[PDB]
Amino acid sequence: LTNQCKMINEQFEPLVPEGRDIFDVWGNDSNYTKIVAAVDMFFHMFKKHECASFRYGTIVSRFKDCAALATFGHLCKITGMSTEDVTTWILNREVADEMVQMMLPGQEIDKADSYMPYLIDFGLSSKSPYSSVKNPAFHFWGQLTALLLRSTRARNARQPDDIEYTSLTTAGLLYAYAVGSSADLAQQFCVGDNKYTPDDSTGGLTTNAPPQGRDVVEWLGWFEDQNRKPTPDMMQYAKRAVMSLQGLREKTIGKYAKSEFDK
Amino acid sequence: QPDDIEYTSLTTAGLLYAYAVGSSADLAQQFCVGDNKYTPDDSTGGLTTNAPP
Amino acid sequence: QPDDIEYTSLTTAGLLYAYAVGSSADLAQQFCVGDNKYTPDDSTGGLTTNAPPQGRDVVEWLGWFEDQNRKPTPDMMQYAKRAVMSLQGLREKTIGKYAKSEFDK
Amino acid sequence: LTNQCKMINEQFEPLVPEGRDIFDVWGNDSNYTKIVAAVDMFFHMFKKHECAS
Amino acid sequence: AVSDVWSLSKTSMTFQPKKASLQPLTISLDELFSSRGEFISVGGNGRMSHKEAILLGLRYKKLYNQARVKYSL
Amino acid sequence: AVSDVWSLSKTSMTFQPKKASLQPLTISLDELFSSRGEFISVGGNGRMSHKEAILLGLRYKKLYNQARVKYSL
Amino acid sequence: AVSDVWSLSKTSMTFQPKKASLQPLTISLDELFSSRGEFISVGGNGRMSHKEAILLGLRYKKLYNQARVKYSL
Amino acid sequence: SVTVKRIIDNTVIVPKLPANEDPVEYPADYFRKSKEIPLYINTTKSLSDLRGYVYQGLKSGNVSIIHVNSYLYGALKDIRGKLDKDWSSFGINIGKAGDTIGIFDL
Repeated sequence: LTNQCKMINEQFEPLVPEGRDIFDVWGNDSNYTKIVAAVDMFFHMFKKHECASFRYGTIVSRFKDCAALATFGHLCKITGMSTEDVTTWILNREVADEMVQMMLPGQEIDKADSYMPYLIDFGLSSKSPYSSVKNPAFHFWGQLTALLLRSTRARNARQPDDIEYTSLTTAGLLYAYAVGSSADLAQQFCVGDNKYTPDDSTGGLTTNAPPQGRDVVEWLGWFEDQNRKPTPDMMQYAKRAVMSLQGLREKTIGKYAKSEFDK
Repeated sequence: QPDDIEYTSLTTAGLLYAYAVGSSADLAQQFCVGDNKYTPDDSTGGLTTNAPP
Repeated sequence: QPDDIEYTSLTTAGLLYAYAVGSSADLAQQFCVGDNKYTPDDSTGGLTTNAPPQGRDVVEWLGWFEDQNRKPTPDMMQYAKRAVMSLQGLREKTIGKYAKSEFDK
Repeated sequence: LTNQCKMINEQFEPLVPEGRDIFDVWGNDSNYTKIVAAVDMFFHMFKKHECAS
Repeated sequence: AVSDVWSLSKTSMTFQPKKASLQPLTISLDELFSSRGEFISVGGNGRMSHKEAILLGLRYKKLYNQARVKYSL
Repeated sequence: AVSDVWSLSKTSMTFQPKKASLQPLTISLDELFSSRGEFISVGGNGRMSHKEAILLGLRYKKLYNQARVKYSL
Repeated sequence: AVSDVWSLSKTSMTFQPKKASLQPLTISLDELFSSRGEFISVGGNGRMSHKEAILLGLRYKKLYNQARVKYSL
Repeated sequence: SVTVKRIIDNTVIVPKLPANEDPVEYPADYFRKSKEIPLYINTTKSLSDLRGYVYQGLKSGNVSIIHVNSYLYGALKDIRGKLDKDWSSFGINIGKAGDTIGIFDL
């Protein structure tokens, strides 16, 4: 409405309330979901054109049905971990399969301007591989973890059907624990003096504590020492994270965590 | 809930298989750089044997 | 409260720097009438510490925090509570709601 | 009001509240904003000037 | 406690790590066990060799597997 | 009355300050630790000297890294 | 005990006042300790004299800098 | 870590994320191609005529932004304010020792 009328001034237009009728059904055309996809793809190249305002609506075509690829980026940014440390931190057969599926070479998913983002609307693909329903375990694991880590959007993410929740959940929890329990924290700036701490870690034997940083291997060994049943402190961290969460809607991984952990 | 069947018995069996799948996630390393875990001997042999299988 | 960041880290990081400041005030005499205080040279140890570093020096606190197994201490945890609790009527998605729902437990 | 009422007493003038209807796309006008800055930057220099108001 | 391989409840066991990146874990049978309420409770013989009885104690401090991909055991 | 290094738990070590507003850090092994069980329970041995053993006295109470950066260790 | 100053220490030093209307602070090593509830726990060497045993000993009822400016301690 | 592999099938993996940039723009950079700021405002619709359309149209839908743009230049247009020191920022010179200036002087 307002985004187009750069001081033309009208009023109310779409009379009768939506019943999917005079509204939603507009993009079944192979040739029109094509036009959205080409306008967007072009005006991505230079967004500083006079007529770049077009993308006020063509945006949603970019990575339409690619939420899994979207989830991945968010975990990274939430964990603060590298582009691959997260990959190493995957500890489920069925989530690593989906993860191979997403990252298969020769697909240009990591090139700036490409056909890739529009494959559904551009009619390149009928059933996308980086979808959140064809990677339905990576979605649940990535989201639960991100949430347990103070995520704002994870709360309202869809909980997939027919996946290995149990196995997917301790895995998420342990990850969350690791990245939660210990932080980065190194002096960044200084004037004359600074904290040296390179070879310094343990004198030894007090221990029992969780590992130092976030080495997937160290944690997996530690977890093996706790007889593989997650420990009080872990179970507390979660309860801690998910209580105080309010107004969760059903079928979200949010309502899931809160029911799984707050007791 | 089905009718005229053996409840005080399918539920035990079920709850057991439930406890089993529950108490034992797969959880094994899936990607690595150079090092990885392998969980060798002392994987069972140490007389901890009291907890579930 | 900004989206897509290192929450359980930026927070801890801040809890420290927050604890440091309000845990030790500059505190020092400013005007006199003949007499005043001082204690720069006069400070002793020999296992009498086990307490947070005096003043707001970065590298000293950092040491102290290395001592505390890099996890926040019950007291610096409690400090937070007292700070955040007693706030009333917060807007949604603000760092204030974040702070209260993080620390007020 | 209290300001847009220097000497002559004048009440509300627009009718429909903000709601992106009346003076919305003003701040989208790369000329109004560009004038707005001018006024402000100018008066920030002569903070004491008569019409700094 | 009165056992044959128990006397070494004060003796050093220096485990050399990776390189100079981390320091040795100066371990003994007294940081892993109290008296007889942990050692004479799970596979505790007197026939046990020094390293074959220490390695068991690596469970008490919950760092057997934690310290496996680390040191030369 | 046991080990060997435990005899010198009465005698002190002194580390020299890093700055001008500081006096030396004089520390003893009897003071840092609890009794004896604590000394071995945190990984003490008899095969040690003083400096290498008095730093393990520092750490368990949670003040190694502070000294490390305020005194000459 | 085999120390020259631990229990057998009951000598009050006449520390002159700073204000021109007061009476000297004359304290010992039991107003500042108990027995083994402070000497073993925090601070103190057996090699110290009469001043530095009461100087570092000056902390029990929580006063050292308060008596620093009001007396010539 | 430019090499990660599935520890069972031993095949390579190349973890990657979709592109994002939106790089910043510093105040100084603008003052390298243009040493002026383009203000497109003037309409020859006679000073006084505008004063009535920014009022009667200030109801709903009326009062075009071209009206308020042209009027607002109109009123503030005049030259005032003795410069009591100097003015220069970003290699641009506005005022000197003691000019006079106006809002419009940009």
